[PDB]
Amino acid sequence: STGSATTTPIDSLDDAYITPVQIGTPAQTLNLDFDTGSSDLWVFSSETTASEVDGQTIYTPSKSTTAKLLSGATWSISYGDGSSSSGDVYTDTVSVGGLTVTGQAVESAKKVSSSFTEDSTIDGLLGLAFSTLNTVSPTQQKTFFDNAKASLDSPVFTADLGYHAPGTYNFGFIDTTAYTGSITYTAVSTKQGFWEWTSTGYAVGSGTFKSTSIDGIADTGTTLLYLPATVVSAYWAQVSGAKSSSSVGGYVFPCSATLPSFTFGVGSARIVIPGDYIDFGPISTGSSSCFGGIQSSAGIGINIFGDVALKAAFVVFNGATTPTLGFASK
Repeated sequence: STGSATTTPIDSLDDAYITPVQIGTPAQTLNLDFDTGSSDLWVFSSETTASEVDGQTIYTPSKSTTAKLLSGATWSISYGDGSSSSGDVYTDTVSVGGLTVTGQAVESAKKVSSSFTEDSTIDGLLGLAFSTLNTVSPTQQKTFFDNAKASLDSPVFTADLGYHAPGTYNFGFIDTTAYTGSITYTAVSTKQGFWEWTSTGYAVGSGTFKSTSIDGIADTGTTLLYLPATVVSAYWAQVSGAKSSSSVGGYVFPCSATLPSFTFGVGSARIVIPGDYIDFGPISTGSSSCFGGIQSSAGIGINIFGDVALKAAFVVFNGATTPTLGFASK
């Protein structure tokens, strides 16, 4: 089997991407944030504290003939941005782009933190990291990909995120028309539950490539590119007037600037992030100070190849017995 679904930016900045997901019988379609940095499929629901729902579409398990309460199971997750959610668990039928999993754990939110409430466009998350990170207790549950894997034509999914435009998540096949040149594959460590890999270095604009190992995670659920302070300083030093602002919470730059590109290495291959991808617009409405899309990972504890990086590539998440990651230009 295979599946193919379009993923769409939630706003004009590509702050996140939503993908429609069919849950239950008859189908209830919710728009979920596909997150290769976590491993829970959770949704706003009829059980979510009413004051914490503000415009989201909810899953109502009582209206699904295939929903079953997973007795005694609870979940609770906290994300890197400080947001969180928790609740109980149903199993139900879940389909993505024509690919169907029966008995998928659907984690129903009883509580969500304010940032979730405040974002009306995201109805929940669909985790695509390794199932070892799944938070369901006392019996850990599998991700949608893990459940679908054996049935897929090939044990892979691909992320093709757009810049200010829709893109595609495919399951079970590699669309050879979706990228240019070749796909370069690179080793993954699953030791921390992430799609963790090592970039071979970077360049700033038309500058020389610096060969240096950068360990980090391919994370579709993180907006920006978070890299070591040395690398980030080298980037922003090429932008007149750029500075790190503790009050804003990172590097800012004059909105009148033309940003240089940023290249990262995948083996001997190179992925080029155009400068425009690094502009996240005014820090506040009407400001001439703009927020940068490349930020320091210092104090995160891990480097994160988030959407800023991933949307410059066609990315293969290869879930073979020994997982690997593939990157192509597009």
